[PDB]
Amino acid sequence: VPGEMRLASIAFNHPIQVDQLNSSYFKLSIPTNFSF
Amino acid sequence: GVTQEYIQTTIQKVTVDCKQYVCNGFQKCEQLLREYGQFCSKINQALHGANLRQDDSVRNLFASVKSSQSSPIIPGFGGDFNLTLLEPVARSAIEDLLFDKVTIADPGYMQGYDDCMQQGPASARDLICAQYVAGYKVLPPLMDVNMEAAYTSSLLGSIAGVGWTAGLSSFAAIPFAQSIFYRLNGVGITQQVLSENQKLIANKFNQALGAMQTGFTTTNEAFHKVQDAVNNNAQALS
Amino acid sequence: PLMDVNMEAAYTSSLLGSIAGVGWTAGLSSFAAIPFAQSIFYRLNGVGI
Amino acid sequence: QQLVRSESAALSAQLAKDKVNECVKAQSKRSGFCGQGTHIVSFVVNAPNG
Amino acid sequence: QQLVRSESAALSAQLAKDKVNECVKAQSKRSGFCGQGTHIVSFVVNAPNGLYFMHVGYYPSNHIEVVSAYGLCDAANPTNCIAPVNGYFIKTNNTRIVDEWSYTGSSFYAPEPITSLNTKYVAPQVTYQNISTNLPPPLL
Amino acid sequence: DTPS
Amino acid sequence: DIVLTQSPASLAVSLGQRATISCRASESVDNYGISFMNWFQQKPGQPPKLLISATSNQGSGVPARFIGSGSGTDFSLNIHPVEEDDTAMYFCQQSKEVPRTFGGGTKLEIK
Amino acid sequence: QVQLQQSGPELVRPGVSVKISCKGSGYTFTDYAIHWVKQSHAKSLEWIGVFSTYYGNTNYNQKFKGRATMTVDKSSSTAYMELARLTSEDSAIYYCARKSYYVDYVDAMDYWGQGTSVT
Repeated sequence: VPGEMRLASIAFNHPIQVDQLNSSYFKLSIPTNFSF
Repeated sequence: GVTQEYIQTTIQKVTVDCKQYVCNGFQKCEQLLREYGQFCSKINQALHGANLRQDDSVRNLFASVKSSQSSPIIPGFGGDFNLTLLEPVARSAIEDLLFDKVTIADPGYMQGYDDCMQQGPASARDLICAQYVAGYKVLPPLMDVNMEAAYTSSLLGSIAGVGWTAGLSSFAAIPFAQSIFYRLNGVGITQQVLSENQKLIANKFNQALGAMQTGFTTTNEAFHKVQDAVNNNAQALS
Repeated sequence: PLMDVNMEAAYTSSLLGSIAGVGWTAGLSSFAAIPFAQSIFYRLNGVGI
Repeated sequence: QQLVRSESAALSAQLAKDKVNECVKAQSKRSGFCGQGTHIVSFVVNAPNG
Repeated sequence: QQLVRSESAALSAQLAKDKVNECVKAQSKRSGFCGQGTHIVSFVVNAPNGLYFMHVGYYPSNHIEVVSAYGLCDAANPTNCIAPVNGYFIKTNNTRIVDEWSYTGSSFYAPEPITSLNTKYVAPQVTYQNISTNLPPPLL
Repeated sequence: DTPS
Repeated sequence: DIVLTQSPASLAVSLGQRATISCRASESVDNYGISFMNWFQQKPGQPPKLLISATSNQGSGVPARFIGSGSGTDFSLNIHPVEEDDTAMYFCQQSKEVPRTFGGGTKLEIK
Repeated sequence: QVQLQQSGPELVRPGVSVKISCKGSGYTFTDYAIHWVKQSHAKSLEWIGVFSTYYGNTNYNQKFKGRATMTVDKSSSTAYMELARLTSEDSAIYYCARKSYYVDYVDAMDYWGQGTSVT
């Protein structure tokens, strides 16, 4: 049978980071796959 | 210029010991309340379900708050715009002024038993210590204030911006000022004028921003409502 | 209950049959009568694909 | 009393949720919503219970 | 108790009919509403005491970062300025396409040659790229 | 604890 | 396009000896740090072969011994183990702008 | 398995247009642009031009815009270049090549034709 329960931190799912560029051009995040 | 609003999203979660509220362990109520035990169970279940409902709304809200992606946020963000909203890396100075302007009783949970007990000032008058007389229990907020701060910064990272069609997949990742110009062209102001007046725009914006430090007054109806939401919880407990 | 479940089912089938027109500058006045998958491709161009 | 308040809060939270996904996440042309000065970017911060 | 429930049910019914005329009747761009993946066609079925809805949507994945430009202005003649329609101008990473810049849809990564169908004439700006040679949409 |  | 030059016009080395080639440019080639610098190899009786790319000192058809280096107008190639089958002409190339010109090149030789 | 098959060398007299071919093999031909380079000496080479094999789009070295042109027979998986108005100064070893991206946003010639020459 099962043992003791496990204490846990609640996870924070962090967003994908995108660098904030300066000048006349910029990084653009775009998906390469998808699902319904 | 600016406007502001406050929308309450939750009720504080509480439960009540249904024996101690009526009788504090006396032997007559140990028999006399047995025939009334089913009323207590109905009371506890209803309150318990209400507490579950409050936590469901929290989880549902945060599911829409989160973004698939965001910019990292650094000092000097916003360019010439001041952006004093930025956290003191934290919550924010604006949020902290709100919490300090509110007249709410000193926070619960720790030290618990020892903040009711003589290990503290004689001047405490918190209803929270009175919860250990009456058998009242206040449940902790679900979200965790640190995670809350992370969610609001995540929202700030999606700024710049809303333009460039639907925006529901791709993330533009551009400077704040540039997104402002797209919003200004979205209302029919020609860009030629906007390019001429760029410093003016930043200055007038910052004046409107600066007015938020006078916004912590009772003539701000939203501010007043925050205090009244706090008052209503205190009134119910008292 | 106020309404016959069969009549209710007829209303839900009419909702399935209300697809196409899906728009086309309102579509309140018209019924395009095109394949379901064809209307989907119109929707997919509507989201930037 | 608490059950009534809980329901009103849930509805109030739903309105805020809609504004976060509209008034904050995008510029809107609807008017009415948001501040009364056309609509340009809006922001949201934490508040007690809201 | 029944009076209270009846009122809440009436309001709940109002919410449903509004979704029937938005989430079900047509595609919507407002977000929030409907499924959390943009919006594509949705359906509704009969349920006890109510309606049961389902929604379908696009769930993007495997995001990559690419170089992109705010617009292009044909620097050999600065009055010609263009910007993409419902999409972006990105630096070309595809071997099939000789063009220095490529056009993509905003919902998915998919480069394409630059043509007049994917762009519109715009006012000039200093951040638009300075192309001094070949720019086909229109070539002149 | 983990599933059966 | 940006002019590329290279020196010494030829270098002869002992087997297994380290060697380098300078490749100055008339104008900086960096565009958002992309650089666009490729080096090619050629021997008599054969087509040029790709060696390296500005961020690829392994791959692009070669062993890790071919080290491209530098930024701006300052480019070079460093090969620590030059060997008999490295006796070839070497050419810096610019992918940044049309015509997509490339340098006249230099030749390594084994003494 | 990628290969390029250039047409054989010829001592063509001046004023004659010159067609050169370079069939591709071992890869899908239409997904990669074709490039040509001119070698007048082992130390003197210049790019000639590029042609897409799917969209037919092209660019040329500025000196050759009034000269050589390119076409593609997609059904034969082959690329062609034809020089206009040959002169003795145009004798060269000519090389076809295929576009690649070993590094993102960096063009590279990857595979090369065995070389052909005209004089």
